[PDB]
Amino acid sequence: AIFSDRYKGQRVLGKGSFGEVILCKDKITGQECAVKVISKRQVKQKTDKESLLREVQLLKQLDHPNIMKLYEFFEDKGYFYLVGEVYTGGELFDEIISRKRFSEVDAARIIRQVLSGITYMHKNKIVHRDLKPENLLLESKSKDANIRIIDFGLSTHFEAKKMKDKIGTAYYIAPEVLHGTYDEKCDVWSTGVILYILLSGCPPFNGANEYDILKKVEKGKYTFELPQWKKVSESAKDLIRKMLTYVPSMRISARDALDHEWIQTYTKPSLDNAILNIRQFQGTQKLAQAALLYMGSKLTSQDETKELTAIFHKMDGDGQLRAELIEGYKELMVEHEVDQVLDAVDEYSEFVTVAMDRKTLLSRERLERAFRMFDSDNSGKISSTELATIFGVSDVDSETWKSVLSEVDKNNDGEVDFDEFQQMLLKLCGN
Ligand SMILES: Nc1nc(-c2ccc(F)c(Cl)c2)c(-c2ccc3ncccc3n2)s1
Repeated sequence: AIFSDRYKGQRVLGKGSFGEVILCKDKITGQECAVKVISKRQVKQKTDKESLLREVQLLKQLDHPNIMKLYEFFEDKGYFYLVGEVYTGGELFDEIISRKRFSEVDAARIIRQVLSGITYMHKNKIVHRDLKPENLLLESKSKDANIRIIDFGLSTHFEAKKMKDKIGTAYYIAPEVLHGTYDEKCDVWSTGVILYILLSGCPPFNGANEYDILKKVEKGKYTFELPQWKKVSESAKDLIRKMLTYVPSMRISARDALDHEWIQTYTKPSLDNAILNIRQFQGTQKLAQAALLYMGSKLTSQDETKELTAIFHKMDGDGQLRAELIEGYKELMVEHEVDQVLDAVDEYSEFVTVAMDRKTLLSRERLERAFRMFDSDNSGKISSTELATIFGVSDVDSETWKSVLSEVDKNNDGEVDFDEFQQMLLKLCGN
């Protein structure tokens, strides 16, 4: 069975763990599907091919309202295709940051759905291991919408260190996953971390960079000693303690977390400080991601323009080429789709300059949206202290970004506007 013989790509949906996610359409029935394309050369398999096929077959037969539905699985010489259901409500935290009010009832309603999904998958001997906010999608971008857990079962078969992929993962990993011996209790720990963030807006294990967060997770010590925890019930704190128990055999099960008094009481007072902190948290994570994407896209577009100029030169020394511009794009890469991308751009040098400038403007606009969102007081600038947090999350060395900051503007007074921030990212990816 061949994937392209059944589905056609419509548009990109986002970046997933182990691969890119494309919105596809069945060529006969018109059914829309989310397809994750895992490149075999950039991921690698940690199990035998027979074990993967067995897990996929089991996953296709499972059904729970809080677990993503997997429909199909294809494989060719260079890729794996995971075909499943489209959830259009966005990421859970992106919905929570838009709310004006959030309470323990809102938090418990969320955590009951995650724990229901997890309890079901653990009965079927499936472990997630990489449970995190990004893997919690909503069916609708609204309150009380159903939460679907994505990627439950892939970690056991695919190998995860590309920085843009690792960002936002160290907060949630169970300490025993770091040391190598782990079972289904690691999913309770990650849910405990998510619950701690929902009620305080701050991760229980934090640090200036990836390794500093992992050190805190490995020691496993945390506290409820922040002013915002004074406005939270002891029952919520008691559940978090059972969920963040260090020794996995002593940690509460997902089933026993659903039967905890906190879940049963609060799923039958606004946490204003928690909403303020979670916005700052999401903004920081999203600006670090956007910054790494921008740098990655600048190297990709620099490499592609060098490869594209060689293909278009060899095909000519007149210096001019409609039909040959189409053939050259397909050499680097639907004939109707390719024709339309070149018609939008409309001498091959001027065409290459217009097609590149169009990609550069769109790359600048995605980064700018994330910068604007991070700048919640609309000051137009981000401080040196905020740059340290952003570059810490994105794993850019301190002496390196401070040197680059000095080279962009010698008279920065510990702040950068958007244009200066963008200039610094260009210097950090060899431009
Ligand atoms: N890390 C991620 N993996 C996936 C994914 C997609 C297809 C699959 F078969 C599997 Cl196993 C996972 C994501 C996904 C899913 C639905 C979506 N629906 C609308 C928008 C984005 C979506 N992204 S995010």
